[PDB]
Amino acid sequence: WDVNTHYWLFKQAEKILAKDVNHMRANLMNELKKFDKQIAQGIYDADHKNPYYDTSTFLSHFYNPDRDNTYLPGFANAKITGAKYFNQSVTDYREGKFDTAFYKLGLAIHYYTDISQPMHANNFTAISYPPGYHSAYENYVDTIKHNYQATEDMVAKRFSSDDVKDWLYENAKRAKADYPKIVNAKTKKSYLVGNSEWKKDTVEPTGARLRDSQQTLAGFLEFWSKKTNE
Amino acid sequence: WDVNTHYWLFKQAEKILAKDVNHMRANLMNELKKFDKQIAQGIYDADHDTSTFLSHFYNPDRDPGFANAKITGAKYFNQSVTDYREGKFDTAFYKLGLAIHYYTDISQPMHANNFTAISYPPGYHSAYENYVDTIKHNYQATEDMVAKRFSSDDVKDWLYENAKRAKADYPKIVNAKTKKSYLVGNSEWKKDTVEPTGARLRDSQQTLAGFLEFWSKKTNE
Ligand SMILES: [Fe+3]
Ligand SMILES: [Fe+3]
Ligand SMILES: [Fe+3]
Ligand SMILES: [Fe+3]
Ligand SMILES: [Zn+2]
Repeated sequence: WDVNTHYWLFKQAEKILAKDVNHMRANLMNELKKFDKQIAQGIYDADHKNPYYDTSTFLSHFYNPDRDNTYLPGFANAKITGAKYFNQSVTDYREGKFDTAFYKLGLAIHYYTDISQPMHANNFTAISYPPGYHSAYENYVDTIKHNYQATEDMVAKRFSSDDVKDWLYENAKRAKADYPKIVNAKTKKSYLVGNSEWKKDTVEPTGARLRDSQQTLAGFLEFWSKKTNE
Repeated sequence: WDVNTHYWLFKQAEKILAKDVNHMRANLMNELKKFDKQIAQGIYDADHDTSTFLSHFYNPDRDPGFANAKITGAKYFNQSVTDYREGKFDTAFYKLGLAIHYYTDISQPMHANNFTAISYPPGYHSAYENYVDTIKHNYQATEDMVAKRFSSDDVKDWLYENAKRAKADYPKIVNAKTKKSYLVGNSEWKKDTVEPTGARLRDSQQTLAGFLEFWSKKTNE
């Protein structure tokens, strides 16, 4: 996903938690508010710094759940990297290192939301054909995400596992399922010809993907809270 | 708002002032620390006839020989400033505590709209304030907060503006849904009011920090 889609997803997920408050969510919400700056910096650092250091860090933003099986040394994908920061943040929190914990939570949020973008779940990079469509699409999403803010009917979506690796896998699987709505013969030809049909063709599937990502991120934050409270 | 929401608001406002402290604010922070007990007792004493009861309410949209919270809050604030300037610091900070009590009271929407313990449904007022007491700790001061100021040299206008902000939130606290919830005896009103309560508490902390900074400027001018 000055693009701010990742932080925006975090804010929408916070709204989903707040609108249906319960005991544990109230404690989590107070923490997320108090440590917003630390979380925001983690999101930003993964967003605007990490992808551009080399190809190892660039690859860390992608995870194809139907391919990226074995870990080749020095080539961590988004599932491995996201799980690393998530698990370290839980450990730091439980040791009382809150500032670091919430920063690393921000890092984990970036990787988890990155693979909710279908291109990131199917090895479609900025140099995949047609070159430039990846960045054009993400810039476009930034301009229209405000039409798909959290709504009253939404819920936190959870996955059935105590292991965050599986949350990352399942979030990417859902995104990959939407890849044909974003990258297809029609949108690729539209982007090459230079008309805006790809924008009209992808806006509603983008809105559904963003609204799903908000909900799975709300569940992910609740899961983070559960792990810290174990 | 042993319910301690009023003192809690003062402690949150103190945190807001402390995090953005500079040399011009530094003396006030030490004063608040040195006179915490006097301020706390001023807040506590205001909490406990008809003159004293009416004095905790101020509907800013309405016009008795009896003082409302704007008049009583301004009385103690202005006296506190005078006492400070005459060197009567123990008394100055005690009356500051009284003034803090009246100012934070009308940051509570019911107090800004004549909704008392006997207003219908009777008992909802105290049920709400007791509930707020139990959940305020989820809305403590955060680093994004600031002291909020109003454009006036007259504390009466600060009291008016604080009450107007509270009154705008009254429909979020007292409405057909919450009143029916409280009457039927389920807890739905708690779920419906928690987020507006959190927003009200966060605004009140910030306007109180501005109020303390404003008081300090008056004492040092
Ligand atoms: Fe991204
Ligand atoms: Fe991308
Ligand atoms: Fe009160
Ligand atoms: Fe009251
Ligand atoms: Zn009172």
